Amino acid sequence: MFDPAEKYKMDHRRRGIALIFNHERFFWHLTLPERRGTCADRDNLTRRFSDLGFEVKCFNDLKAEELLLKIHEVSTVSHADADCFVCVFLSHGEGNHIYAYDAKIEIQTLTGLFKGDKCHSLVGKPKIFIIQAARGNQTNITEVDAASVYTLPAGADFLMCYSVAEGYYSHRETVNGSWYIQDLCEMLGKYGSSLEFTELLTLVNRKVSQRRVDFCKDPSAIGKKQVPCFASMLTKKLHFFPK
Amino acid sequence: FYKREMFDPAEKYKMDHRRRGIALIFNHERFFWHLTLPERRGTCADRDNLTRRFSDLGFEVKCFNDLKAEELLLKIHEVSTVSHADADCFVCVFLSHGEGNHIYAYDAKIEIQTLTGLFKGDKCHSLVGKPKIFIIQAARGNQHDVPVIPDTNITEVDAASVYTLPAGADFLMCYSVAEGYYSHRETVNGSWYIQDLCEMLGKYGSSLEFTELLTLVNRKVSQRRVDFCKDPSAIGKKQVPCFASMLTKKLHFFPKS
Repeated sequence: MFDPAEKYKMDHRRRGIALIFNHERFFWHLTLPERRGTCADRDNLTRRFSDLGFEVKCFNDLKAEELLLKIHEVSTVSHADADCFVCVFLSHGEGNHIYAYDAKIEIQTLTGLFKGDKCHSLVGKPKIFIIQAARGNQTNITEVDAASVYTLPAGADFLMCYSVAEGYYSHRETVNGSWYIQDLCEMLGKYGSSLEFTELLTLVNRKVSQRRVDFCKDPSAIGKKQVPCFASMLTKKLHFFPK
Repeated sequence: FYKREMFDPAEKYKMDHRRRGIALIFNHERFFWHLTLPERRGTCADRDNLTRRFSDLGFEVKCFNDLKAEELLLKIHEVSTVSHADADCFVCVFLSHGEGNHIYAYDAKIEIQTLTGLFKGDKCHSLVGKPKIFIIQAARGNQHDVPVIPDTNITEVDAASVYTLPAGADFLMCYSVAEGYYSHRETVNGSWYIQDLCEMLGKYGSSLEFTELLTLVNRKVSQRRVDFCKDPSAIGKKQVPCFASMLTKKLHFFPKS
């Protein structure tokens, strides 16, 4: 019988794995600026997801090959005992690509590793990608980057979450971290274990979009609004109730 | 509370206005021969289905069939320049073929961003902070017809071709199909996506949070299979819809007082 309020079964032994790929520096040949404040983001995300029951694993400044290797490895182990899978990318990006330390990687090749055919044990389970990546511009300072990464979906039961949409600007405080991640972690901390996750993501939309850009320490950044977005191909309601 | 103040996890868009708003439907069944695009039989069923559903939700529905690009732009520019001060929200539906950032009018294609850009910010002040909902049934027209000018229920299968992009704060962009998948349309019953959308609207539209309803449509469509026995090039051409939300509050269509 069709249930209008059906929920993903979050009954399994483990919540699941949460991967964080953190990129603060890039090979000089790429000519990309450092991302000060990204370590605050990584730490913030680690605490939130960990409190949600996730097994969190972080990797700092991996080369492209090492990154592919690691995520392929994760995609080929069994997730039969897990509720879901989370993957977070903290870097710069361009169009369909995100930057590793030495080269860029296609987002689709990363998400494709978890598509039903390649990862049977995640079939029918939420696969959540959180992407903080924009165009690298070539005390607590706020750095403003233009949106650059296409806010695309990824397949059934995938949820793709983006820090910023085309036409808007991503912000990152060198001490406090990224606007998007801060607001995301805040909402996770307060409401993560009760609220339906796309409703929580909507709160993050509101929170970030309301951050005022009329008076900036840097007059260059005045009026450069930030609005996030998410592209959902989930098929059920997603909650992270305490296990 | 006794009165309200600070950040509320359950804040809803105010759906308190005199009118629900306008719902535009742009319906395209045929195309100028030079575009070499196939007809879209079944789209009129889609148009009628959507009209009854949105009308029951209180929308003022206006349909336009097979408009040329210039006429289309003119009409949507006209809607974007009137006052929506007495409206809760705005809905715009495209039923056509498309490619990348483009949707096809009768004689040419139009960039989606130029369409949505008309309702951004102070370009349309009276819709600022209000849900602006675009529903797009558009994919790649199978082009095994000629660049010359020339009753049963068949299911047509089209590859996803339109980028599933977002559009600005308080915009919700709804797509029949995502990249890598296929859109289906029955020549009599209409599009898989629109049928399931309309069925969920009818049954749940007037109480369910609209993105939660869209998620129901994701599940419904993703679970459909074509009859093998029956015509079977369609095996394994799965359809999975998606929506890109930049909404900032919960969206409901409770019956208006």
